[PDB]
Amino acid sequence: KSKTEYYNAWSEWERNAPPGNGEQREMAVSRLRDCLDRQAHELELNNLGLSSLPELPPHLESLVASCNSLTELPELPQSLKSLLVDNNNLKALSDLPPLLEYLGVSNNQLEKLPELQNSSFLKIIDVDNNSLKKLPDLPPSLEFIAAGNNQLEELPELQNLPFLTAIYADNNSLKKLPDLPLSLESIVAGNNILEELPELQNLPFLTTIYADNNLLKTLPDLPPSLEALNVRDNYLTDLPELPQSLTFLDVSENIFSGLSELPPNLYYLNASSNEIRSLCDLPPSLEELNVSNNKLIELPALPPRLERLIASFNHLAEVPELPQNLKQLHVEYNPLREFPDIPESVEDLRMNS
Amino acid sequence: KSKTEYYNAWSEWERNAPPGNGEQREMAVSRLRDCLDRQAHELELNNLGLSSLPELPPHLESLVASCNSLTELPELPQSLKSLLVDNNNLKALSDLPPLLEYLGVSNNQLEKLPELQNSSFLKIIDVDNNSLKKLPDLPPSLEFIAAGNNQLEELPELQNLPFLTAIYADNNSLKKLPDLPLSLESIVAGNNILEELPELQNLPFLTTIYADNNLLKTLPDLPPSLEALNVRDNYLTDLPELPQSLTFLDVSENIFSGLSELPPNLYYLNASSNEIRSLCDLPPSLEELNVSNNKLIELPALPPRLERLIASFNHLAEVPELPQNLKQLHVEYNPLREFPDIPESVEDLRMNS
Amino acid sequence: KSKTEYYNAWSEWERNAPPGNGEQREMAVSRLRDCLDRQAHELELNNLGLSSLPELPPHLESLVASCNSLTELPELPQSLKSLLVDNNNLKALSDLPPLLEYLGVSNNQLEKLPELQNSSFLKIIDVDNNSLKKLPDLPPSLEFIAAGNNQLEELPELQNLPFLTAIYADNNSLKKLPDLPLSLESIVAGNNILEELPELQNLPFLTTIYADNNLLKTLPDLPPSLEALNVRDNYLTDLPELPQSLTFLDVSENIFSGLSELPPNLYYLNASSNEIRSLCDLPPSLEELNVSNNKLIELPALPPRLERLIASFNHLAEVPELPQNLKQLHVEYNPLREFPDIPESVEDLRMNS
Amino acid sequence: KSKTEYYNAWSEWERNAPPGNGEQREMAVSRLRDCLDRQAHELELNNLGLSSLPELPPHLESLVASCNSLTELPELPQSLKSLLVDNNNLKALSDLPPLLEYLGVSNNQLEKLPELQNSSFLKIIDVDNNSLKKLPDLPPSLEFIAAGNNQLEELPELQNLPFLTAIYADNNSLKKLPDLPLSLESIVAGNNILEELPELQNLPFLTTIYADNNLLKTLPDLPPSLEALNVRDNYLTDLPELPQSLTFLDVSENIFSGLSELPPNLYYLNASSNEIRSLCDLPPSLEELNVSNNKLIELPALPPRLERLIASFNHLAEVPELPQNLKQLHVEYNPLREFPDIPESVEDLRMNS
Ligand SMILES: [Ca+2]
Ligand SMILES: [Ca+2]
Ligand SMILES: [Ca+2]
Ligand SMILES: [Ca+2]
Ligand SMILES: [Ca+2]
Ligand SMILES: [Ca+2]
Ligand SMILES: [Ca+2]
Ligand SMILES: [Ca+2]
Ligand SMILES: [Ca+2]
Ligand SMILES: [Ca+2]
Ligand SMILES: [Ca+2]
Ligand SMILES: [Ca+2]
Ligand SMILES: [Ca+2]
Ligand SMILES: [Ca+2]
Ligand SMILES: [Ca+2]
Ligand SMILES: [Ca+2]
Ligand SMILES: [Ca+2]
Ligand SMILES: [Ca+2]
Ligand SMILES: [Ca+2]
Ligand SMILES: [Ca+2]
Repeated sequence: KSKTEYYNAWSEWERNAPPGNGEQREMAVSRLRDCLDRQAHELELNNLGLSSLPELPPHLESLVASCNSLTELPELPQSLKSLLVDNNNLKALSDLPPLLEYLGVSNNQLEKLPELQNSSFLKIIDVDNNSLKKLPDLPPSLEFIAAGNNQLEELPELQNLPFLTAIYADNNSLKKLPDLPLSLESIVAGNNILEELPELQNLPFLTTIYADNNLLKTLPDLPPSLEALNVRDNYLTDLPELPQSLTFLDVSENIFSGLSELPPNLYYLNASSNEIRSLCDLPPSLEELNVSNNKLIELPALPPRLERLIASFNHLAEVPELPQNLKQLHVEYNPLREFPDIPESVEDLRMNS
Repeated sequence: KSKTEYYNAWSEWERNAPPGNGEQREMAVSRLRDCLDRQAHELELNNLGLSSLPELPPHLESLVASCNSLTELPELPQSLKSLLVDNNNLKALSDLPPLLEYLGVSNNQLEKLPELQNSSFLKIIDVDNNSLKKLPDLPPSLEFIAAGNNQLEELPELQNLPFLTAIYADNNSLKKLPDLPLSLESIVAGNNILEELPELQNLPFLTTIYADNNLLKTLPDLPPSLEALNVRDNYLTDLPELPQSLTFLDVSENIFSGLSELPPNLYYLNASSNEIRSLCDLPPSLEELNVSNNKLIELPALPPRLERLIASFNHLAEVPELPQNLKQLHVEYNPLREFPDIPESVEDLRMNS
Repeated sequence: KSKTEYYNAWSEWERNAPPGNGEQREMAVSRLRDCLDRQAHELELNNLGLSSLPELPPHLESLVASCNSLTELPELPQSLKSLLVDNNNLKALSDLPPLLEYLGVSNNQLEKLPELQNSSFLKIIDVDNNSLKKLPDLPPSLEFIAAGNNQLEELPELQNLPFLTAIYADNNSLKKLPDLPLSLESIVAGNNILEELPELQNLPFLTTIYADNNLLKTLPDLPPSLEALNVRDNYLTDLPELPQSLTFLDVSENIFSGLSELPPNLYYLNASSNEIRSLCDLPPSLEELNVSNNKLIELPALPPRLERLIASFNHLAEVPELPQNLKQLHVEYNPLREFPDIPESVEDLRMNS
Repeated sequence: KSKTEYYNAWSEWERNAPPGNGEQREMAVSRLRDCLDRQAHELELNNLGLSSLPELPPHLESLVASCNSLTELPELPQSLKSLLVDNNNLKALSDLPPLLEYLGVSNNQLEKLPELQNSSFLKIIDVDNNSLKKLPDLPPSLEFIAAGNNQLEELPELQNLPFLTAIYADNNSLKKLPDLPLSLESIVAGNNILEELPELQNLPFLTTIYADNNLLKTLPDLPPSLEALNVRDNYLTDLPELPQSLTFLDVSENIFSGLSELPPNLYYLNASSNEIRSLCDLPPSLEELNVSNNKLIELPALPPRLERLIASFNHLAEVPELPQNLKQLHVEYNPLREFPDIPESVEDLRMNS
């Protein structure tokens, strides 16, 4: 097609803008034209309220039409490497362009996804916030898949994905997670109905695990290099040995009656809303301690690195001597006989006896 | 009717309890019987999930059937002095029992009220939270009427009610309030669309005025003995001379660029969310000062009686020396160069630089 | 003393009002005089910012000096039956007037209480919010004692108090509660460090138990006529058989993986923040169901009496058909495939997918 | 220096790690060594709790030592182009390295900054959240300066900064802003004490203006291509003609009695907490309308593009027909005679009558 044909196709599309629907087709056409004229790789029509897209520039490699009202996508060029149409009303996707590297279709109404396993270059799949009941098998090229906030009852096999480093499958109805790929560096699967996590100890690169809001009673042996573990709101009474690489630990809303050990390099500990009666010594690396809403009548010595202390809703008669770099002290609702001396560093303070 | 007839009428009513509707007719019948047997003045069937009431004990003087699913009321005895059926699904009321002194029908679906002006003993009318578009003229005996949260566009004439001491007509669509009765001690008419308040200065007994959330640009001369004035969220830039009897003042969410004067006996001042750049000296009587969300770069000397200081969301570099009985200090979000010394009395503290 | 001596003593006291401390001694003197002149039983000097009280009218039976800055109390008349000086700075109390029936000294700085067991008429002791480390033994006349928010590590023996019907000892450091008196109708001891509750099954009149925020792992057999049980935030996985008299149940923040049974007349159930995976059928009497923040993928049929449904933060794909009298629906943060039909009765709605 | 000297200097520094202070000098040394060995341009020692840094690798171009407890910085290489030491305890900075392009020292305790005007390559200055009372004159190379949350009473001259495109000077005590540079694309100066904004109409590139929380009574003629205007919490009753480029408008907490006009391409309008009695027609481009807490008894037709409608705390009897792509409906606290039909698109709903 000649530019004129595109221009006219686009102007026609523009004229067809549903009156009053605030569709910014003029801007879109302008983007389309510029894209066509510049022979630009990417076309960005974000937040233009487009209820549809006209034919796309012929050699578009990247279609960014996020935040529109697209219920359908125009045919995608075989040159398309990146499709970012998150926040649209897409209920379906045509088979992916052979060169698709990035599939950004989060916040849509996708009921199902087209086959993905044959997408030799599909590295990122973001189908987060859709109505996916199932995910097609994933392409070996998959490095990242966000399929959170869907209605997935199962995830396709993942262990054989050589490059899958990040999985977001939170807010689904996963009862189990498939065995994880050795390459996995991160898995966010909170708010599912995971009875248990798959084996994790053999995941040397898994550094982030979010399995909060699940039905976990125990955690498997953790990834040896786990750095962030969020299992907030589960039924954990204990934690397996914690990788010393763990710097972020959220075991809030579990049923810990205490924390016997904390990783030596933990920066963040959120153990709020457990039944923590006592905290083991805190690692000097600890910067944020949230043990809010527990049954602590006493906090252990606060690490001098502690910047955020949230120990509100506990039975503290006293807050230990505050570290001099403490930025935040939320010890609200504690039978504090007196407020602790507040370091000048404290910027955020909340205390209530 | 004999007790047996009542018992049986009641047992029949009990048996007619919609299955599964959790109606506690058995308890109700038990109450009914006890009432009948004891010849008790009052029958209390609160929160029994009753979708209806059977015939009431013959000489019931007080019917308390609050929190049920009554869509209709059984015929009320001519001996009824008190009708408390708040929180029901009453869409209408039969003409009131001649001796009705208390009409408690708040939280119902009353579309209209039966004539009230001829209720020689109607002292309290609580039709709050209903679907009243209008209130019938009020009985001279009216001492209290709560008709708030209705769809009243007007209130009936009130100035001629010799004993009306309290009017709750907040949350209605009143554009104006009728002239108020000399007897009025309190008027709560916030959340209406009052363009102005009626003359108030000639209301020697009016001690409480709630005209918050209206369309007030100014307040009339206030009741000389006004004690509580809540005109929160209006378009006030100024206040008329404040009665020295004023102990409670809420002028929050108005457009005060400052407060030049405060009643000498003010206990509570909520001037939050105005554009207060400066506060006049605070009366030593002040116990609670809420000037949160203003444009104060400085607070005046805090009265030693001050117990609650909410000056958060201001431009305070410093919080003045805190009074020794200060219980609450919320100065969160102020460019505080430093937190003020916190009196040991402070139980509730919130500071954020 | 002659009135003049009192007047002058009072005027002298008035003149001694610390300048600027907002003490309303003039009003106090006015109250004092009126009390003296009227020979009134009660003297009410509430919220007058009084840092002290002058000699009290000679035959005062009731001293109400709540909300002042009293650090000391003037000698109390032997005729004093009621002492209400809550919200003051009292650190100590002289031995109680022999006729003291009501000891209202909540919100003070009482470090200790004078002997109470010999107060033949002491019926109500409110020493809530003080700095009591211990409570003196209680008088057999004690019907009500609120000693909550203190530093009590133990409560005096209570089982022998024939008329003790209400105990508020929440917010203390009670590890155990003494055996409860047969007369006990209510015990509020939340926010203590109760490892367990004392035997309760032999308390036929105990209808209210608040043992929230403690260290309860189990509850003893409950008072047979228990009506309200709040054991919010404890370590409960199970509940003993629930008295059918139970209408209020708060087992939120415990470790329930489910609720197998609910009292047949339960009006209120707060089981939020547990690990509830399933709810047993709800009693048709249920008006408020709060199972917010659980692991419910499904709610049981909602009782038609249900007025408040808080099932937010769960894994609900669907909210069951809403009862027609539902006033509140908070099902925010649930993977709801769709919002349920909202009954016209719903006044308070919050949904978030 | 030889690597060994650096290694040893670093190991010595490491050994000097204050015991128990959680300083991760080992990791730092590891980073230092790797940096030295790799001859890397950048050294990243973020969040290592370092109370000090040892001598830096000799040809470091970028020092990233954010989130540490640095109170002092080691001598910076003349090769340093980027200094990112935000979130430290730096009270002073030595004269900047001649090649400094990025000065990231936000969240420190800088009382003053070294001369900056002679930093020929200083493009980004981030001294946000410090204790700067004044900013040295800025270098002509300055493209971005964030000096927000300081104690600036004045900003240095800016109009002559040819490349200054972004100024963050919010949360200071600026009474006035210097004339703005033609190059300015964004100015965030909310929470100052700006009596007025400088002339803006001659700023063709100024697309973002945040002057919220100031003392603005009026806005100057706006930058012709202004896209985002946040003047939340000011004393605005009117707005100058709004650039049609305006897509983001926050005039919340001002004193608008209404909005007569809205930019045709406005996506976001936050006019909450004004005294808006009526809204002009909404541009079809409007995606978010927040007129919460106003005095609206009626909302205008909702643009079909509207995704977020926050009209809570108003006097709405009815919510206009909701657009089919509405994602959020917060109309809580409105005397709604009935809830509007909720489009299936609504994911976030809050209604309260
Ligand atoms: Ca045009
Ligand atoms: Ca969704
Ligand atoms: Ca270990
Ligand atoms: Ca707990
Ligand atoms: Ca708790
Ligand atoms: Ca029975
Ligand atoms: Ca209502
Ligand atoms: Ca005056
Ligand atoms: Ca303001
Ligand atoms: Ca503000
Ligand atoms: Ca006087
Ligand atoms: Ca206390
Ligand atoms: Ca049972
Ligand atoms: Ca849970
Ligand atoms: Ca949860
Ligand atoms: Ca090591
Ligand atoms: Ca700061
Ligand atoms: Ca115009
Ligand atoms: Ca307003
Ligand atoms: Ca309002």
